[PDB]
Amino acid sequence: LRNRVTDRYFRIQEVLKHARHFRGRKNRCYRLAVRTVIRAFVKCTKARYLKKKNMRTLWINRITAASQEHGLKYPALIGNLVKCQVELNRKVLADLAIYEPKTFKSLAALASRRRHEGFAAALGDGKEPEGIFSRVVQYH
Amino acid sequence: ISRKWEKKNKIVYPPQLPGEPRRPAEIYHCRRQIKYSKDKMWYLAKLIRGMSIDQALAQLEFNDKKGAKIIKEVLLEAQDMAVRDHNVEFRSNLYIAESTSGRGQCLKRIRYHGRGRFGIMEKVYCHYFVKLVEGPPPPPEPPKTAVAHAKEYIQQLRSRTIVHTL
Amino acid sequence: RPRFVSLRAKQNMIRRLEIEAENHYWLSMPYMTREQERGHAAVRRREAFEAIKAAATSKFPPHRFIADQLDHLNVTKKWS
Amino acid sequence: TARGTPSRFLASVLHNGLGRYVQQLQRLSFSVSRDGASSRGAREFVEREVIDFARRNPGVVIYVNSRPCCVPRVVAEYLNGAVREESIHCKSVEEISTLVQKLADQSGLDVIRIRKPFHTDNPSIQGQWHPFTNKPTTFRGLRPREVQ
Amino acid sequence: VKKGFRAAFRFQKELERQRLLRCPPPPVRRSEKPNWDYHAEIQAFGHRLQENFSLDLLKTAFVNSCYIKSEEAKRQQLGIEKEAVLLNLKSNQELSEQGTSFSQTCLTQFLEDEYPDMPTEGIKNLVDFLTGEEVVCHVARNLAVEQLTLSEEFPVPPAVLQQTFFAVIGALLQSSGPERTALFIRDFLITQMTGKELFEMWKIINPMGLLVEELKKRNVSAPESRLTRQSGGTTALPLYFVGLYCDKKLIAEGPGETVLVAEEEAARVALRKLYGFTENRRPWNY
Amino acid sequence: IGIRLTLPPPKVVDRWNEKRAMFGVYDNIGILGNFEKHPKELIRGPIWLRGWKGNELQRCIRKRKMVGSRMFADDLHNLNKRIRYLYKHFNRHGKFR
Amino acid sequence: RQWKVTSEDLILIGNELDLACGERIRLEKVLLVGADNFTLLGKPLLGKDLVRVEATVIEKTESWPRIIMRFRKRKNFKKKRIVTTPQTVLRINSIEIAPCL
RNA sequence: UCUCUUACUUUUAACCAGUGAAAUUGACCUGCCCGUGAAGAGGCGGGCAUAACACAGCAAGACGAGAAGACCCUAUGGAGCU
RNA sequence: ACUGAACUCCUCACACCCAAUUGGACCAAUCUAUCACCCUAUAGAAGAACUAAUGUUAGUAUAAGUAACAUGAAAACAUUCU
RNA sequence: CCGAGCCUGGUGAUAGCUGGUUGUCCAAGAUAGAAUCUUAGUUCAACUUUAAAUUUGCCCACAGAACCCUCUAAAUCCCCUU
RNA sequence: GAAAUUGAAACCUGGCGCAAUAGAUAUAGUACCGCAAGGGAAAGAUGAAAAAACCAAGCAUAAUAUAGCAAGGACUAACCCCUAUACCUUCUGCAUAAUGAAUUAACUAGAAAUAACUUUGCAAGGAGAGCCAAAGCUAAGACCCCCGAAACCAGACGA
Ligand SMILES: [Mg+2]
Ligand SMILES: [Mg+2]
Ligand SMILES: [Mg+2]
Ligand SMILES: [Mg+2]
Ligand SMILES: [Mg+2]
Ligand SMILES: [Mg+2]
Ligand SMILES: [Mg+2]
Ligand SMILES: [Mg+2]
Ligand SMILES: [Mg+2]
Ligand SMILES: [Mg+2]
Ligand SMILES: [Mg+2]
Ligand SMILES: [Mg+2]
Ligand SMILES: [Mg+2]
Ligand SMILES: [Mg+2]
Ligand SMILES: [Mg+2]
Ligand SMILES: [Mg+2]
Ligand SMILES: [Mg+2]
Ligand SMILES: [Mg+2]
Ligand SMILES: [Mg+2]
Ligand SMILES: [Mg+2]
Ligand SMILES: [Mg+2]
Ligand SMILES: [Mg+2]
Ligand SMILES: [Mg+2]
Ligand SMILES: [Mg+2]
Ligand SMILES: [Mg+2]
Ligand SMILES: [Mg+2]
Ligand SMILES: [Mg+2]
Ligand SMILES: [Mg+2]
Ligand SMILES: [Mg+2]
Ligand SMILES: [Mg+2]
Ligand SMILES: [Mg+2]
Ligand SMILES: [Mg+2]
Repeated sequence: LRNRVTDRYFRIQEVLKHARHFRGRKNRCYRLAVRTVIRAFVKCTKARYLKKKNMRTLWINRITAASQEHGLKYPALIGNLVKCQVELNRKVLADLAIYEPKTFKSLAALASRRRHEGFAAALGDGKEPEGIFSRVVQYH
Repeated sequence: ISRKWEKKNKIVYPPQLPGEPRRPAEIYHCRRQIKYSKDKMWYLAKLIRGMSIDQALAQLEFNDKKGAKIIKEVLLEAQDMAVRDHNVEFRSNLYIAESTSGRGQCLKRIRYHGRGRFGIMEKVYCHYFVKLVEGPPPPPEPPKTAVAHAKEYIQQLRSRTIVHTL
Repeated sequence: RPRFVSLRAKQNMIRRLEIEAENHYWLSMPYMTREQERGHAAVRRREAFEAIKAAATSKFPPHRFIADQLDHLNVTKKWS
Repeated sequence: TARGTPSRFLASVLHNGLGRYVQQLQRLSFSVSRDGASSRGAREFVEREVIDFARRNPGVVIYVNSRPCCVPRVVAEYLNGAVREESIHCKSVEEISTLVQKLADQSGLDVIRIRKPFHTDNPSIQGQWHPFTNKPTTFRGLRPREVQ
Repeated sequence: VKKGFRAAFRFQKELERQRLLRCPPPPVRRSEKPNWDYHAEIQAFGHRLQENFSLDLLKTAFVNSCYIKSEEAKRQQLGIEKEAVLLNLKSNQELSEQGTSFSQTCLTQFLEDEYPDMPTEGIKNLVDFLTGEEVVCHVARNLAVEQLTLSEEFPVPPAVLQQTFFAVIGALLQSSGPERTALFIRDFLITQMTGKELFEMWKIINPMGLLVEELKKRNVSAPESRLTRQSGGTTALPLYFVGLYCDKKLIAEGPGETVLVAEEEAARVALRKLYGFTENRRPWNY
Repeated sequence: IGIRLTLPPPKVVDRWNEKRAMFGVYDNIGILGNFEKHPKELIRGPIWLRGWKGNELQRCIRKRKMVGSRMFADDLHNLNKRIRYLYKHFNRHGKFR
Repeated sequence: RQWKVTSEDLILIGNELDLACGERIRLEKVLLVGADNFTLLGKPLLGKDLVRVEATVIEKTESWPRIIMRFRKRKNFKKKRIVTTPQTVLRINSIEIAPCL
């Protein structure tokens, strides 16, 4: 046996270290461990997409809850805030709902106010003055 | 083979200071190459795990298993050497701390089957290991009360945080 | 399993149809005729191909430097 | 993976940049061989770059050992008491200078998963939400379907 | 048996690590461990904190009385006491005393300026907290004071390390003057206050008593406790909010699992508002 | 576990023994010695391999030709079979044809 | 990313900022500034004169190693990559408001 | 034999003590209904169900296990016979 | 109106998601030359890397403490009885 | 273990058939056919890969590409400009 | 698959051989198996003197608690929540069908040419006789697996 692997222990250990926390023979038997570890790593890579997605649905759920406290629906809040030219993302709005409820009520008030301005503009077809909060800051 | 259990009685601790609680005496003893299954031996080892020396000897005396008398012999030897060599005050003032069976070196034989075919029979051997500690047997862990459960549950509720937020 | 057309699907289709209808309109009015168009970009188009040809023709092995060969002696550079 | 690894929250050592910023790196030990190809880059580093680094970072004590070794190493110690051992084996001067600067920039906190990309001790100014926020009070504090 | 060296060597290293993990060695001071030069270290200590120190004074700050006693005893035992007669190293008493005094005065000054409404007792307790063994040792550990300190025993006992830290304050006082040392206190000791509730720092008993005394001091009516909000009264998990009213005006509202706990909480809320240790108080200016 | 629990005894190599010190001497016997001798003449080994190189099959044919008659019976039989097998392999088997 | 920040708050930025440690910077682009009793929110940004937020670089680190793994069954398709992302930690020093309304 | 099966004894059995195999086994933290997958699902979807552990029965499922088949086809694969 | 991807934008980075096949950049360990001297460097070599062949040898599991196996009775252990 | 015993040798028989074919990373990369005791295979072409040389490639506009059968469409070929 | 023809240099005690599944089958053609010819193993490890630590699988320490390819995202928190149809190989294409795997350790599978390409040397010549040459010639580097039949023949051994 002119050449034979002397470092096989370490090669096994590289895979096995990731398998320690598994249950059953997967944690210790290399043949089984390697297969589960490949799956673990693949899942880990694909989970990044889901993490981002799940955070956003969580934020929307929380925003919905907080809006509903003020009698406003989720689409109403987000839509009207955008129309007020305020650009607050869903993460921050959810944070505000939890931690700054007075600020959130203010934002809910603003959204509601803008919503009524929209309805008044829609009802008042033709030549009518623009809503006070409806008017938009122009950038050039 | 390894024979570490024997070497455990060879440990010498430095002399204790006057302002120190008295160290309980520990005795390590084993029987090697018992012609008996380790799996069968396990039940008897488990039986006497928390017991005092006298309780254990009583239970073993009235047990019908082969391994019972072997453990009784080992326990008696351990009790004797505890008083003689390890400076235990009273032979009664001992309890089983550790009681274990391990595999022994085994022999392969042939078992003839009812054709040309056969099977490989294995002559089982086991080791019995015991550790005795000087002192009364420690009281068994009391069953969890309703108040303990209640407290634990409140603790769980109080521990919880707003997750995935600022 | 039978599949059915929702209101959303109809709305999505009409949205795309509206875009392509406008596309038709903007393709309706060309700035130049075909005769006026002829050979206007010819000079630029030519020069662009000569650029491609030049790149193709310029393929040759890189220069080999004496410094590169001698710098391998530094593998045994040591302190005194 | 995260489930296979320890985690921590984002933290500083002693509120580092609150009052004044204090460089966390304290000591830096280099093991270099006089002869040996592994430490070639390391030698060149010690020749040109280490003096200037020492001048730039007076708070850090630099030790250079210069002993026989197959692999040259840098050992970084931090104020919190963390020790990091980094191999500079068969590295160019540029690579070593990069690594050393990284060690200077780093704190002593473990490079593990950080649970939240933000940390605050005062998250709320207006008061954290509870069920009774956004709920109106009633006269005499009467529960629903209460006579008195 | 496989020919080769590298694999065997690597495995020896693994077993070494396993042995170390299984049986950790007793803590050893950094001075004893290699790559140590005391002079370089103390200079670096000075430079790290962006401050000019007298080298001699800072050296004196680190040396302790217990160390001097141990060194003397060791010299007596070795038998070279007469042979190696040397001038005794200056003790730690003077610098520590000066440092502790200045620290206390400046902490009181800072706390009084920032929080005028606070009583004397409260400011005293907050200064005590900031000068306590806990926080001072924590700061001392993370500023490498423990590494540089000369002590009889390792690890350094909290009392000794606290003393050493105040010695450093004293050395800086003598070197850079009061105003620089004040900035140092602000940058290290004051910052420990951050993210902490008042009563976490200042332990109180019977907050309702404190509140009634404080309100009678300001010549207002004694507070009236009322149930503002209530949920799940009969359950094992009730929530109660109680409010304190002075002449039918809300001063504080406090939540609790029981009414009594809620009362205590409301009282603590009231005291926080009176003394100006609200969560939403103006942050410290640095 | 197939790893040794002790370090192997350390290898001492005398880099300046006579064999290593005088290695390569007379390699230029021809060009510096009026071409009286070829460097190939300095090669010490089997009769059939002196200053010649070839693949396994070529080597076997050469061995059979040159020292075949002096070979042991069992060794000769093995060489015959080896040639026979290598013939079939090199002529009839492979990727490129 | 939008960061809800306060005084003495730490934030982790997933890039190198090309700033030396200890360097104080002003964060421009403030959307909303809130107190206990009032909030000012811009369209979409508040003016420079109105609000000033200051932070300092305290730490520049690599992230913990992130595994990228690709596997397709029965195709002999398996790839492994290890990535570490540069990171910066900012301490939000102060938020200040000037009377400009 | 059956209508139409019953009673008893022995063996086996089950329990206690001693000795102690074999086929088999990707890993299993190994449920039900309907659907999907040209049939066919413990594991996929929609519902439902669900503290956890022995011991004794059972043979509906795990295209249950071991060889040995029978059928059809193929090989410029064999062999016996004419 | 809103939700909704790895599409697109955003901060930073970029060789870093096809079967057979083909091209390229690295490289574990071993031996040799010369280094190096707590385990390495530049080269030259080669029995040079195994989650799979009802693979070979060895160890130990599962089924399983299962299937199965064994000593007529009393007694002074002289003996007698069935 | 006899439609032709067993052992050894020839023998590493032969097998267009079945099974297997061991570090890391990146890149390019898919379905016209012909012949064949041939359709389980091979050879040539087509497609694919690499390196090299040189100029056009693709997209295309006017013009242009059949009568007979009594009918016949979407289209296709060719093709400057772009 | 030739031959005529040409022409051959001579220093043994060495190894970029193996190191107990390797290298001989070999501790031995023994034990064992077969009537016979014939087939044919396995394994040992103290120290100068015996007149002297940790690591495979399997287990034990230490059984188990709704839920499901056994994980991943996570989380204050093991589980609860959300996401996720084992691996290899084969069939024109498909896997979820079929094939193979109890597990561990060790062993176990790409061998060479013409012609081209790359890098040197010399250059109308190259090559240490032969051979090639209308820029070639010389040298080097770089491409061609493993296991499995039923059979056929020769010589023995068997009523
Ligand atoms: Mg028989
Ligand atoms: Mg039964
Ligand atoms: Mg039994
Ligand atoms: Mg078996
Ligand atoms: Mg079904
Ligand atoms: Mg289902
Ligand atoms: Mg059962
Ligand atoms: Mg199944
Ligand atoms: Mg035939
Ligand atoms: Mg034939
Ligand atoms: Mg989205
Ligand atoms: Mg992305
Ligand atoms: Mg994209
Ligand atoms: Mg990219
Ligand atoms: Mg090999
Ligand atoms: Mg293996
Ligand atoms: Mg195998
Ligand atoms: Mg059973
Ligand atoms: Mg039975
Ligand atoms: Mg074959
Ligand atoms: Mg590609
Ligand atoms: Mg033909
Ligand atoms: Mg055919
Ligand atoms: Mg075929
Ligand atoms: Mg054209
Ligand atoms: Mg052998
Ligand atoms: Mg052998
Ligand atoms: Mg183990
Ligand atoms: Mg689930
Ligand atoms: Mg199988
Ligand atoms: Mg006869
Ligand atoms: Mg006869």
